[PDB]
Formats: sequence, structure tokens, C-alpha cells
Amino acid sequence: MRECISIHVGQAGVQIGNACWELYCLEHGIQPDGQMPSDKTIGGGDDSFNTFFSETGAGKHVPRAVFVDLEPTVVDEVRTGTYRQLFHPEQLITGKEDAANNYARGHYTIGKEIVDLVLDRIRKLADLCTGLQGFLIFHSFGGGTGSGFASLLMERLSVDYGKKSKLEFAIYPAPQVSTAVVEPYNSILTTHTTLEHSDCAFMVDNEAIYDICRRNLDIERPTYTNLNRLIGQIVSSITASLRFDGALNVDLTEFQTNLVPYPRIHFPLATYAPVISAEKAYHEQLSVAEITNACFEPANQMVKCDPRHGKYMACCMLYRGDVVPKDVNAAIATIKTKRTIQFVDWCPTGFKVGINYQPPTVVPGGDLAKVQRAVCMLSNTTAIAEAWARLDHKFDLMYAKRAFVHWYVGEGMEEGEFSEAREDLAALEKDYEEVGVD
Amino acid sequence: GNAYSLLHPSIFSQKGVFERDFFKTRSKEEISDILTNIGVKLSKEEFENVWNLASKKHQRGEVCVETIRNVLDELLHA
Amino acid sequence: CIYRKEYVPMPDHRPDFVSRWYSKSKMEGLPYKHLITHHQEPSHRYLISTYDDHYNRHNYNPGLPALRTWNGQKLLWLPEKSDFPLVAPPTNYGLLEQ
Amino acid sequence: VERQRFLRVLQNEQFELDMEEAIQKAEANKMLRDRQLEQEERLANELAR
Amino acid sequence: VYGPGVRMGNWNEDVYLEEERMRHFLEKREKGELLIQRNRRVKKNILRPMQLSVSEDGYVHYGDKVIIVNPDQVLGEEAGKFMRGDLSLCMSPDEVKAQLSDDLEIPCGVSAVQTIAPMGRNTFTILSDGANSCEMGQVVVYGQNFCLGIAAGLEGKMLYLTSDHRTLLKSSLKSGLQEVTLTDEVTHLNCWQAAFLDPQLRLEYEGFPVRANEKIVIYHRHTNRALAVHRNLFLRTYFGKEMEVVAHTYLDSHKVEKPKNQWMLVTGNP
Amino acid sequence: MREIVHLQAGQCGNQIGAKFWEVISDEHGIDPTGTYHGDSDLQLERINVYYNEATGGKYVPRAVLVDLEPGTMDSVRSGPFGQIFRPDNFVFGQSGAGNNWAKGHYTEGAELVDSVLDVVRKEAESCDCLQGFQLTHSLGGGTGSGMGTLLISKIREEYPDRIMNTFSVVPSPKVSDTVVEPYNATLSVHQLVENTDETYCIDNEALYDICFRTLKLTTPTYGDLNHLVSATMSGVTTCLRFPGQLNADLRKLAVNMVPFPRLHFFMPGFAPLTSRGSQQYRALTVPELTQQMFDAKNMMAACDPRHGRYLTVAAVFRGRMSMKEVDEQMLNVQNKNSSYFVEWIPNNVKTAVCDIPPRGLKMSATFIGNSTAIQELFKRISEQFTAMFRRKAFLHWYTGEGMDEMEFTEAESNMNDLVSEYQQYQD
Ligand SMILES: Nc1nc2c(ncn2[C@@H]2O[C@H](COP(=O)(O)OP(=O)(O)OP(=O)(O)O)[C@@H](O)[C@H]2O)c(=O)[nH]1
Ligand SMILES: Nc1nc2c(ncn2[C@@H]2O[C@H](COP(=O)(O)OP(=O)(O)OP(=O)(O)O)[C@@H](O)[C@H]2O)c(=O)[nH]1
Repeated sequence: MRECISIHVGQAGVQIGNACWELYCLEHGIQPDGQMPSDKTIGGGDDSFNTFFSETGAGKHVPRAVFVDLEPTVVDEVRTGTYRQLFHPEQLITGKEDAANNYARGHYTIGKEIVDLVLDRIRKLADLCTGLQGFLIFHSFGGGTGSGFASLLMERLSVDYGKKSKLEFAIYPAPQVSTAVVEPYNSILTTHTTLEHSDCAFMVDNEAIYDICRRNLDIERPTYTNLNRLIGQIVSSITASLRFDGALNVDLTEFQTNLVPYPRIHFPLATYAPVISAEKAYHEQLSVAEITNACFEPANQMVKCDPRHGKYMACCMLYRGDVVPKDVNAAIATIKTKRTIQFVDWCPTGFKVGINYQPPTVVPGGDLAKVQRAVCMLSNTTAIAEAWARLDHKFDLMYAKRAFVHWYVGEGMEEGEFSEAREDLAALEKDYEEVGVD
Repeated sequence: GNAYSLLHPSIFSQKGVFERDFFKTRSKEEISDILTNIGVKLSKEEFENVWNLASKKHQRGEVCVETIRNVLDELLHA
Repeated sequence: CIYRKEYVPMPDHRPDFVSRWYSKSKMEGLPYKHLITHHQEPSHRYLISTYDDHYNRHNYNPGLPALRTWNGQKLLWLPEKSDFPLVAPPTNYGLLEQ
Repeated sequence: VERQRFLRVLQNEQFELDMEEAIQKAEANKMLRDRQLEQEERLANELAR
Repeated sequence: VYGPGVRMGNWNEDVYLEEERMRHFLEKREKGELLIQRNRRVKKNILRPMQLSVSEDGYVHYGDKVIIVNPDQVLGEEAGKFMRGDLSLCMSPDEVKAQLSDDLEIPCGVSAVQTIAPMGRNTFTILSDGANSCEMGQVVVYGQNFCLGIAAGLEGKMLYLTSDHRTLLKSSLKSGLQEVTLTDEVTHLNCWQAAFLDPQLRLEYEGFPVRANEKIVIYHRHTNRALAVHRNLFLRTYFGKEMEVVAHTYLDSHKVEKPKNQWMLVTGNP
Repeated sequence: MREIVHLQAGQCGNQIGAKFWEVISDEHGIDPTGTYHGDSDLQLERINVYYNEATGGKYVPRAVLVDLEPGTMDSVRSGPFGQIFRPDNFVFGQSGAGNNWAKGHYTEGAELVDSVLDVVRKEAESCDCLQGFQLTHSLGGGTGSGMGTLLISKIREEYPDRIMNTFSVVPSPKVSDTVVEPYNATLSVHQLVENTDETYCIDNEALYDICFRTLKLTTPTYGDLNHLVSATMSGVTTCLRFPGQLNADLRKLAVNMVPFPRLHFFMPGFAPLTSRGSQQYRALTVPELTQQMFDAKNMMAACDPRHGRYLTVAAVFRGRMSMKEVDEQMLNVQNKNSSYFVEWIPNNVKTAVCDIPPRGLKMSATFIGNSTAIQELFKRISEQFTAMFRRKAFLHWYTGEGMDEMEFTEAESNMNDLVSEYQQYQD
């Protein structure tokens, strides 16, 4: 049937993995114990949770996700949390050693003796599954342990399972903020390894996420509780079609086909329009028109790219809530009449609509608004090549003065693989330029 | 009163009845008959209990038109 | 710690469903299907067959025979038949009951 | 189960929604117009007296 | 940008359209035609609280109105979703057909609910087989044939518990076992026999009066099976969720019948 | 006797057939459960053209539902009339479509055509003698286009002596949602042209205009749009089931509309569409329908034939009419626009009168049109095809499935041949 398996690598992906599952248990009303009230939804494990949880004859909802980590601090502490009884113990893949921000350590030193264990989980997750459309991979480009460890496993799961989708979600490196100077090393290393195997990589940047917080949400001092909630809301919206129906139902398989124009480049951008404070929701109104302007307002994107410096290829709007096609089709028609939005002449139509009736609900102790009409805007534009153009001119400087190489060559690596990534990258911009040229 | 009460006065104010009449002094049994005359039927037990509470809330102890109607709504809400 | 602080659960947060049902109600208009396209006055039965009327039923009984004489706009023989019979059991032959 | 669940609530709600607004507004208007007018006149006329 | 009182021309036209329908749906339902009026009246009849017979001798007599209950038993090995408490049998009508007609489905389903309060849905009148000239008020005897009837809130028509040898067309919905139904027809399939709790003492207790409020085992005369209720199998019906009730004999390791077919005859409390 | 078996294809056809069948059922007075309430004899007589008889007075529809995604027919089954549809007729797949034309045409179709062919031939043996078949789907409807093109191909050699009625909706010209939609349409239409005999052309945008024009309710439901097309589809079928001096056979009609084999694409037309005042402000007369019947605004199928001219016109009139008003009207209309027809064929009108009105309105009609207004349709899809095929965008999927651009070569060339054919016949 309609199910998938979620993957969360590194401590960077664990607390977002917690938050998403924390969010998920709300709309289904999952008690932290693992069971409903005396009302009956338990059985052979088949209801709205069957696509997400495994609430078998034992009656306990088992999330179909894997948390893999290499440092026991956070994973053991969350194992002392509140929903830990829901979580499977050795599914909470813990580790005793770190990768020291190094891709190779997580890819070579320790990943060998750990991937066999997690593959045992995946196959034993696979056998009970029925359709398993694909996977949900949550990671980070600047992965202290997320980067290297994910890269090997995605190689391993691609080779044995090359007939199903693999969905990638990672925080894009901050273009001007660098919490690590080895971060560019592993980040481009991950990209060149993943371009030929990753199906759909979705990125986001936290700086603009904060920028939203004190612009319209009016929060000058948020936390991960909010940040994880926003992205957890984002993945919830895309998975609402899996949970609920609508006027038309859409799936990740359609998303892949209708979003990626050509091979290699599979990196669109996501944006959520109704981002507003509860009071700013209270004394104003939400409708398709203004939110369409908002989601198409250049400053509402979480990635630092000016759409007027690029051009648009694909756009997907996922209207979750109470909407009618009449105003939507008229509103998007007005958008097509807009001159500033520059689609490429190659695509006359580039709009993928997914209508879902279900209103996006609030979360207890949350900061979101009371939304009746919401949309997730997935788009791909040429204004992103600057990010890799930003990456390389940092990288080329450091490479010539070959900083920190003694660390990497000391642990057994060499210059060739580093050399490979740049023309792999240099291929990307020229392809981006060539596709940019009509 | 303010121009708001002059430009938008209650129905009382068009024809010459005002707040001093509300706050003025009158007697127990007379208003009970008047309350029947104004079309509200009452019981004796309700009369005295209302009378007890009204004197308490007034902080002095008396009968005023506002006091009588206000405690009615209090009981009506109660 | 704030990590445990946001883990503090709370009851009475009931994930309802009613917004489903209103939104669903808006995407079909269930009773409207016989209400969108109904025309003129409601009528439970109106049907009858032309052969039955002209041949079997011998046409409209309550009609006045000489309902045709000098009229208004067309000051001549007119008001005879544009209405046509509609009444009486149309679908009541013996083979149905058997 | 979902089908049978679907039926009543759709029929149910429309019933109560229709009838409740039918009564609520109907009465809510009437006694207010009644009570405010009837009380004022009878109380205020004797105030003159 | 509109809606409350704008009285705009299209808003003018729209508000009418539904309104005559609101009148139209009004008069249709003002005739006592509303579905939930049907449901409430049927529920009103079904949920009518009854008055049970009170046994003065401690025994049971024909014509008595009793509630049949499977008592709560402390079983520590039924792993799964087991339902605690005393379970009383209750007729389970079909939800869809109950909406279409005020008359109960000619055959009716059976169920057991965690309810002890006397009511039309769980009150059963014990009756003779008809073939035996047993008078009303006569004590019931072990090994005798008889019928379990329920007046399901309907004046003049009487429902009798039924069961037949399981076929491929007639079986329990969940377990695929011999189903139990309620029919107004009087057949030999309506013959039932209460058995003493101890199988090793049934022959000793044959021909004896049956005491009030005690553990017994009931058997279908025509099929010779004990009435079974599944405290782990949930059925969804018109009032919510209850437990499956079938006719099958479950024996323990010692060939002794399980807690499942142990049934309580519940008489009125004086 | 002569009967029809229906096929429900594509995910639109799922909402199409659900609305279309209930339109038939309530018209024939059967309760949602299925126990017919005997009130009308002629519908009780002529129910065997579409419905067969189960036990206890239940009229089993002779339709087959096919899809891939469980949720759709589950919603259809959970509809008010799902109980009148058969789980036997619920054939489907265990795969998500991807809404790829080739997968449903080569990959997913392979393992499902066997079962569906068994179902239809069992249904074919269930009934005696068919006029033919009709299909509800979309030309731009990915899973429907993939299955339909396969099934219409196979049923051709199966029964090349029947009626291959087709009912497909044209996607919105301004936006197709699906970006590979013009590929799917071009793929489908290349198979449609040679395999079909009848085709209804329907577009959603014109329906939205009708919503704005006469419906005037701002926000309809897609089911209301389903209700409109089903009413039009019902009207043409009223000929067969109902008596009255009108020759009902589509073959009667088909030879009357079709001068040349390539003419398969036809546009519908419907009769009184009524607004708020006009349910009680309309003097219902045969004249006043006609200008509304012959209203470019009333036209709903593709576009205005004002840009072109009229090849064949055929309208079926439902209600208590007579031979003369349609006659003098037919005289009136040809007088109004004599040159707008073709000197090729005079007297290009084919009229039928159904004496049995519908339930709710008395004097109604339906129209089917074959005018020279389809050029805008496939000329539009032509530039779209040339645009993407210029740089073969979104092509790697079909090659991964096993398709090539070299197949696309004749599909447009066949389509280009149709461009001249419609042009040359008229211009
Ligand atoms: N995804 C995610 N990133 C965070 C969070 N908080 C801070 N970050 C940023 O995400 C990055 C985490 O990447 P890494 O340090 O490589 O994580 P890792 O590979 O799992 O291994 P560690 O070095 O032990 O953290 C840090 O550089 C932070 O700047 C969070 O909650 N989630
Ligand atoms: N059922 C339905 N279909 C719609 C609606 N609006 C537009 N459509 C179109 O009708 C077409 C026909 O559906 P199908 O033939 O079943 O399409 P499919 O093969 O499942 O795959 P897609 O065409 O890509 O959706 C779809 O492609 C939709 O684009 C609607 O409101 N309901």
C-alpha cells in the first residue's frame, strides 16, 4: 500500500526527527503510552497510521523511521524522553565514536561495521512493508556525522534497491555563516557523490528561517522548538496527501516526474505561504490571492536567492485546506499574467497543483497561526547556481593553500577525489548556465 | 451628562426621568405593587431575599431603581 | 531543561474531524444534484405516452369542446390545445403487476 | 465504517445547523424587542406618576 | 471581502436560492419525516428500560424476563485486547436498513455489551417450545427444550434467538463461525437447552430445576453447540462497538468448557 | 435485444461514471439501495438496454471500473450509489500511477489487460446482443489514456462490428497542470484517430464560463460539472430507452453525421440552462430554447465555431413537441446564417424528437456538433509539441520505460495530416 520509511542521520537530524514525529502523533491523537483511548483504531495495524505507524496486535503505534547517530549523548537522552516507549530501542541506532566533522571518518573508519546492522533493520522493515514507495532521508550538508555516514548508506540502499524513490532533505549550508571551515570540504564531497544516486534533494537555510521569525511571526528570539516545528510542518504538508485525500491526490512519484527537468539537477526549493502570527491571523483574513502573492514574494523564500536574478522552470503548489479551483485557477492565471515572474520559454505550463481538504491544525504550545487555507510551494529556479558559485570560490582558495589536508591525508585519503569534485561542480554551473541559455 | 448621553440618550431621557430618580429613596411594599404594575409577577420570599442582598451591595442599605433591577439580572443570570 | 520543557504533555487536546466534513460537503453539494437542474414547478409525476393519450385515452376529458373561437391577439379560433393532457395513471397496464 | 460514519454526520449537522439558527435568531430577536420596550414603558410611565 | 450583510446583487440572488430549499427541506421534515427523528424513535423504542422478573423461589419459570450475561472472569493468559466486565447479550440491528424503514430487519443480529441496566435491547422472555404443554410460571428443568425471545421494542411482533449449521453463505462476519440471529418465525432451530456447569455432574443434575443467578451452559437443541461470545473480537454496530456472539463449543485442556460459554441468567433485584 | 456495456476509465471517469450512473438511477427511480420503486413502465420496460437483473428487483449496472490507486474507487464505492456497483467490476492495480502514459500503456497495462478482458467478455456473454460500447475517460488523463488506448485497440479486433463510443475531456487550454500532458494527448490521439468511431470533446474552461454565465453560483463543485456532462450524456442516450418517433440508433445517427472516416471528433450542445428569475421568468416555448440552443454562449465543448463553419449539425429534442415547430425553426435558422454553412452539403441538419421529457423539466433537448472549430484545439497542441520536442524536455522517463522520440515523429505527422484534412475539407 501507500507507505515509506523515514531516515534520520546525525544528531542534526534527530531532534527534527523527534519534532516531526511529535507533530505527527498530534493530528492522529497518539497518546505517549502508545495506545488510543477505549475507542477502536487498533487491529492488523491498518488505519491512517498504517502509512506512518505500525500499530499491530500489540496495539502500539510503531513509527516506520530509523534514527541513526554516532554519539550516544542525545540519542540516549531522548531515549529517556516521553515517547521513547513508542520508539524501538535498537531502531534508535546509537554510536560510540564521532566522525569529527570529517566525511571520510563517517564514510570509511566506522561506517563499515555499522551499516550492516542498520541494513538488518531496513530489510526487516522492508519485509513487513507492502508498497513502500520510497524513503525519507533527513541529514545535513555540514554533517559532522550526517554527511559521511548518510553518503555510504545511500550508496548501499541505492545499489540493492534501485527501483524505488529516495527523498533527501538537508539544511543547506549558510552562504555567509560557517560553523565549520571543514564544512565546505564535506559538503561538496557529498554533492559529487550524491548527484548520480540521489533522487530528489531538498535544501533549506536557517538564516532566512530566522528572518521570517521576526518579520511576520515577530519572534526576535525563537529556538529549535519553533525551527523544527516549521520544517516539521513542511514535511507534514507534503505527507498530508499520504494521510488524507483531496480534490486530486498527488504522490512523490508524480513530484519527481513533474519537478526535475533533466538528470543530475534535482534540487528544487520549498516555501510555505501562510506564515503569520496568531494575532496577525486573528484580525485579518487568508485567501488564495494574497497568499499566492506571498508565496511568490521573493523575500518569503528560506534560501538566499533572488528569483529575478534567475528563471523559473517548475513550480508545485500543494493547497492543504478549504479551497476551490475557481479562485485558484483565476489567481494562478493572474500570476501567469505577471511579468516579473520569468518562467523559461521551454515550459508554457509549469504548475503542479495538489488540493487537500484538511486544514493545517495548530500544535499545543505552538507559535503558528490558525490556518484554514495553506499551500506548500515547491519550485525550481536558476537563481541557485550562485550558491555553488559561492561554494567554489571559497573552496578554490583553501584548496591551493591546502588547509587541513594533513588531517584528511593523515587518515588515509588523497587529493584526487578532492580534485574530482570541482569539475563535477564546474559541470553543474555550466549545465545550469547552458540550461539557463535558451 | 455628556453629549453622547445628550445626542444618544436612553429612552428614559427623552421624557424627563433621570439618575437621581434611580438613586432616590422609596419604600418596600409600594415598589412591589409597582413591580406588578410594570408587569412582573413576584413571590414574597423572592422579595425579601432580593431586598436583603440589595442593601448589602449598596454598601449603605437602601432601595434604588438601579439596585432593584441589577440584582434581578444577577438572579436572572444565577 | 527546555528539551524536557516542550515534552510536557497536556490532555483535552482532541484532534477533531468536523472540518473534514464541512470541506467535504463543499466539494459535492449532495442534495443539489436534483436541485441544480430542476426547472419550473416541482411535480412528482408528469409523464404519459402520446399513443396512450390520443388513441387509448381518447384525449383530454375536462377540456371544454368548443374551446376555440374569436380570441384576443389573434382574434380568431385559438384557445384549443397547447397545454395537452398530463393527468391519470400512465404506467398501469396489467403486465407490470403480474 | 467510514461510509456509514460519513452519512449521519453530514445529514445530522445540516439538521441542527438549519433548525438551531432557525430558532435561535427567531426567539433572540423577539423577546429583546419585547422585553426592552415593554419594561421601559411600564417602568418609565409610573416614574412620571 | 464580503458575506455578512453586503446585500450585493449576486449575494442577493444566491441567498434566495438555498432559502426556498430551506423552506422546502423544512416542510418535508415537519411531517415527522426526518431521519434522526426515525433514529431517535427507533432508539427510543430500543433503549426502553424494562422491568425484569424477580424469582421468589430462587428458580426460573417460563415467561420470565431475564438478562443473559457472560460474567467477568479473571483470565491472566488472554494476551491481546480482552474486554473486562460482565457482558450482556443485546440485539444488533443493521444501521443502514434502520434508516430506510421503521421496521426492524426481519432477521436481526446479536451482540454482547458491557451493560447490566434493564432495557428492551437486552431483556429476554423465556418461553416454552410450544410442543410441550408447559404452563406459564412453571419451573424450567435441566435438559429441557425452550426458546429465548426478545420483544425488540416492537408492539405485536416477537423476536426469537436463532442459529443454524454454518454454511458458506451464513457464517460469522469476523471469525467465520456459526452465526446467531433473531427471527420472528417459530422453528425447531429456536429450541435451546441449558446445561449444568459441571460436565461431570450433568447426568446427576438432569431433570432438576435451574437456580436463579448462577453459572450455566446453554446448548442449541438442533446443533448441540454452546453459545459463544468473543471478548477479543470487536463488532461495529449502530450504538458503537460490542463483542461477537456465535454458537461454538470451546473446551479447555480437560475437555471442560471455557469461561466463554458460561452465561448468567439475571433476574430482577427486589 | 440490443444493449450497451459501459467502461469507467481514468481518474476523472471515476467521478464521471459515479455521477453519470446516479443520474441514470434516480432518473429511472431506483433507490440508492437498489430496490426499484415501480412507478414508470417505459423505464421499467427499457431498463434492459443498460441494466441487468439481479435477485429481488435489483438493476445491476453493466459497467466496469478500472484504476490503479485504491483511494479513488474507495471514495467511489463509499459514494451514495457504491452498493449498486459491483466489487466484481472493481478491477485495479497495486501500483501508484506516476501518471505516466507509457507505464499504463506498456508497463502496468500488461498484467491488467488480461483480467479486464476476462471481465468484459464474461459481461459480453452475460448479455445477448450489443449495439456497442461507450467509455468515460480523458484524452489528457494519464492513467485513463494509457488504459483506454490499450483497451480500445484490443476490443477492436474482438468486436469490429459494434459501436466504439468514446467520451473524453479536453484539458484546460490555458493550463494543463500536468506539464507532460501535451505529450500524453499527442500519444493518445495518435491511437484515438484510427481506433474510435465517435468522440465527444469537452473542456473544463468552457464549463467554468457556463458557471459564470448562467449557473452564476461563483463556486460550484466538480461534481456539479460532472452533473452537467452526465446530463448531456444522458440526453443522447434518452433516444434508445425512450419511445417516440425518433430513430435512436447511433448508427442511424453516425451515418447522419459522418461523411468521411476521419470525422470522429464531435462537440455536444444542451438545452434550457436557466438562472434565478428565469425558472419562473421563462415562457418555455420551442422557439426560445433554439436561440439558446444555438447560443455560442451555450456552446460548452471546445471553443466558438464562429471562427470556422458548420459541417454537420444534429439535435435531439426531448419533450412534448411536434414536427412543425422544429421544421419552421429549421427554416428560420438556415435563413439566419446561410453562408456560414458549407455549399458542400445543404440541409446538413438531422433532427430527432423524444416525446418523453426529463424529470424536472418538460421541453428540453441535446445537440451534437461537428463544425470546423477543432483546428484551434490540435493547432494549439502542435506548438506545444514542437516547443518541448525542440529540446526533448522530460523525455528521459519514457526512454527509461522504453519509448523513443522516433515514435513521436509520425504521431505529430499523423496529427499534421489531420490539420490539413480539416483545413482542406473546409478551406
Ligand atoms: N539539522 C540540524 N542542525 C542543527 C541543529 N542545531 C544546530 N544545527 C546546525 O547543524 C549542524 C550539525 O552538523 P554536524 O555537526 O556535522 O552534526 P553530525 O554530523 O551529526 O555530528 P556532530 O559533529 O557530533 O554534530 C551544526 O553545524 C549546526 O550549525 C538542529 O537542531 N538540527
Ligand atoms: N476526477 C477528477 N479529474 C480531474 C479533475 N479536474 C481535472 N481532472 C483531470 O481529469 C484527468 C483524467 O483523470 P485520469 O484519466 O484518471 O488521469 P490519470 O491517468 O489517473 O493520471 P493524470 O492524468 O496525470 O492525473 C486528470 O488527468 C485530471 O487532470 C477533477 O476535479 N476530478
